[PDB]
Amino acid sequence: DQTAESIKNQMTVQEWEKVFEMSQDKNLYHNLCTSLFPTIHGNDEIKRGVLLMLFGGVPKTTMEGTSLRGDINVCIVGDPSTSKSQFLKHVEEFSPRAVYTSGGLTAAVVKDEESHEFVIEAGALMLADNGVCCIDEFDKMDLKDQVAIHEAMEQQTISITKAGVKATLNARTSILAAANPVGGRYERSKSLKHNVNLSAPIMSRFDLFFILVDECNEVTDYAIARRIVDLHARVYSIEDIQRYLLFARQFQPKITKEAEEFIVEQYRRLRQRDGSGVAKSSW
Amino acid sequence: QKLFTEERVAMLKELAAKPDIYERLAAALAPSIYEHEDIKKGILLQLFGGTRKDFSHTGRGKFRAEVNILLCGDPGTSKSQLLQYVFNLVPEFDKMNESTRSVLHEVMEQSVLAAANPVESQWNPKKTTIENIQLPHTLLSRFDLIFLMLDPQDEAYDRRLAHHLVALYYQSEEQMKEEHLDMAVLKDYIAYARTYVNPRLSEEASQALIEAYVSMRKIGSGRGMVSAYPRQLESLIRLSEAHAKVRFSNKVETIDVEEAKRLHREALKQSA
Amino acid sequence: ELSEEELRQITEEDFYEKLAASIAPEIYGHEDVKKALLLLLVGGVDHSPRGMKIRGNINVCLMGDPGVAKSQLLSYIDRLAPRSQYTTGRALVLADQGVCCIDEFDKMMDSDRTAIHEVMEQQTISITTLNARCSILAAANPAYGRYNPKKTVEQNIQLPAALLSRFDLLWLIQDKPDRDNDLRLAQHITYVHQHSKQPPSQFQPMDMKLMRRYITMCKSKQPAIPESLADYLTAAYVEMRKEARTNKDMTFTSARTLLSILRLSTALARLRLEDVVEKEDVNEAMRLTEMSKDSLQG
Ligand SMILES: Nc1ncnc2c1ncn2[C@@H]1O[C@H](COP(=O)(O)OP(=O)(O)OP(=O)(O)O)[C@@H](O)[C@H]1O
Ligand SMILES: Nc1ncnc2c1ncn2[C@@H]1O[C@H](COP(=O)(O)OP(=O)(O)OP(=O)(O)O)[C@@H](O)[C@H]1O
Repeated sequence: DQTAESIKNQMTVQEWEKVFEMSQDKNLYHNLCTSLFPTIHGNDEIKRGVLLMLFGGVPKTTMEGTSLRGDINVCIVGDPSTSKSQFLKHVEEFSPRAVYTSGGLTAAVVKDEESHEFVIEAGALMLADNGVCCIDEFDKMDLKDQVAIHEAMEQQTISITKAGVKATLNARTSILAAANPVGGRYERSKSLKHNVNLSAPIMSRFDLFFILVDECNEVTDYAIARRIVDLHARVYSIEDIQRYLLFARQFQPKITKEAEEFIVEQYRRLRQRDGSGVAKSSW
Repeated sequence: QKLFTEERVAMLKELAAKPDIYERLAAALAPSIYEHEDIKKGILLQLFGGTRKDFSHTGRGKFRAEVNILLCGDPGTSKSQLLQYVFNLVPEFDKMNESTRSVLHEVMEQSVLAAANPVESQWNPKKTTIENIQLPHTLLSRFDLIFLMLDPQDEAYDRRLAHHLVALYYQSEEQMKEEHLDMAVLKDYIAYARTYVNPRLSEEASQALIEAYVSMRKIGSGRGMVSAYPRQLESLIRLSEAHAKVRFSNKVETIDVEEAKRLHREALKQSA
Repeated sequence: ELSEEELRQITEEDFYEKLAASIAPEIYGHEDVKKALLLLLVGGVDHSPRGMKIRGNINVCLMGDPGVAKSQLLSYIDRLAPRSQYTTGRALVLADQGVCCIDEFDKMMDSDRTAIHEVMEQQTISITTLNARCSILAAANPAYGRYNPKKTVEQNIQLPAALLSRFDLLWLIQDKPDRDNDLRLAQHITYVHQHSKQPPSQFQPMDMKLMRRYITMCKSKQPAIPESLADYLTAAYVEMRKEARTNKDMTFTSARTLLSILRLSTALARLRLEDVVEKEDVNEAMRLTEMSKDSLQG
């Protein structure tokens, strides 16, 4: 089933035709971005990042016994009432394996003393395995939850020891946590560390750290008001997007030599940019 | 749905036909209160309220149509009198705790007529309203209308207000009904407006609401001014719906939107 | 219960002042304070006009310099009351249908002061609600060692203004180094420690058991306010509010003031074994309120 052609055999002829059409679309990027989040206006970069998270990366394992990460995580920080929770809501709507929470999460080892068995009830992380775990109110988590989230991000496992029962449970998923800056106002003068109350390792493990600003643009305000009134008054359907996403995940691309050299050059340029003192970077 | 008699319906429509029906009904709720016309208009709109719309068709959460009103000011303006008149007619906000306000915010995450008092028991003109009441931005943003009731130190006004207070502590409801408008007629008007009047947004009213929101955002773009938020658009929609219900109109007019904006401006005391 | 002979013995006029003086005869002076304590013990009359619940419980707060026998009055009230619990600042449910004596009231916790606000406004504890129909008697001391008439009530005794305003009557007791008064007090204390009893007075002090019997008998009656007398209430309250707006420095004669006046008048008529509030009750309530007002002024 993991072979793409095997699922294509499971899929009907029309489904394969639609998949081929989606694969041959030149503007597939823009069409997917528009269809995935139709209601939200603007903020195309965040939509692109979320789409890339949904597609994901190719996992690898070293000969030394270690395992390489094949998932990416996105954290959204923005001013209040900037529709950041709407992103999580639409992601949960689209993804059947998404698990929405509001900051229990790991596991619950309840011993059935009748049978003397430690039956474990899966937490939010476990249920969201091999998918996306949307965690709103990321900055309101307790210290225990922060430790558990950092451990999940670092070792993609869940370790539990209740009533002298030590166990380790695998958990491989992407996190789309969202949180507000300290005080509700993003100070461009301060860096991300000062604006957001998060532990350093958790902040470091994240990628594609998107930041939202209200910007009070009058034209955008008119567009938003008109959109709200029209609500009071898609190139590809969700099923087609799901089929294409599964088909793409069944693929496994590999890096080429020219791409390798270009990656090295771009990394050199990025590190030179960061080392440059012309403008201080936020991280 | 009361079986409103045709004579009663005719009388209610004749009342609605009067151009002063908004002000007449605002005064009809305890006209013995010294002025406070805008506050009475807001309370009248709260009694009428907006139109209940179920937005499950759009997938989005259903929008609340109830209007939340906050009355702020020092004691001595007879707020308790008008509150009791409203309660009879229709059946500790100063001391709010931060844990309780957080619980209330969490509850609101899933019509309120509140009376506020200063922490110092006296209104400080040098201090802003938010500082004087000691309330958060999140909670204050969930009140559609916030009326600033100042207590002037005038001997004539204070004498009138005290006399009215002791009258309320002494006069029976029979004399109040005999002297003022009959309360049954006002109750029938309110029931008729809340039952049969279901105004709908027109294109002109829609454009007026959108332009009003744009103007509010422009006001918020200025330095030191409160930035407009999307909940303000919904508040304006609810106020326009209530005002349209006042005139028994089944369509929301631009006049309703302008009146809602004027009432919101007078409540917030933007000019000062 | 009681007998008709006791009814004749206590039915003589001015027995109000007699029972007032019979409370804690050892303490020298503080007659108006004793009258207020008697009113608190008897309490007002509950009413439900058109379903509007109107509680009759009376709350009295004693404030002023330390060592002026506050604890003596608190303990005597606690003992004489049929049901009461004595407690410090750092319970209320057990005090239901009784008197709750709270000494060192200024050293409480504002978290519990919110619940005290709830009880003083609702007589219930909402966690399921438990009845808390307890009249509260409180004693407080200044936080600077002495009371300063220059400073306000809140400054001298650090406590929220609203909670101070809730109390029906607020008493300020100041200790003054007057030679003659000190000499009389010294003679009184020496006599008490010598003869093991209070000095002789004009009226024989009442016994505790008879006092309890008569308090219960007065509690039996439930007088009501006639509307004819209410016109004089209008004149009195409008004059009081005019005086309040004359100088706004003190606490305003808000609606709570009028409600407390009504409760005090009803309680006074209750003690007189009458079913109708009269002019004398309003006069006495006004006298007590003005005495408390003058005590506050310094
Ligand atoms: N382009 C847009 N930007 C922002 N909001 C938009 C946009 N288009 C529509 N909206 C609407 O504006 C509102 C944004 O506020 P919303 O309640 O979604 O904020 P939020 O992210 O949940 O805030 P918070 O978590 O900080 O309380 C929503 O009703 C959303 O549908
Ligand atoms: N009329 C009176 N005036 C002043 N003192 C009196 C009087 N009668 C008795 N005393 C004496 O005053 C003292 C009362 O002390 P007590 O412990 O009651 O003070 P308190 O003011 O309640 O205390 P605090 O407020 O500091 O907690 C006793 O020594 C008592 O003999």
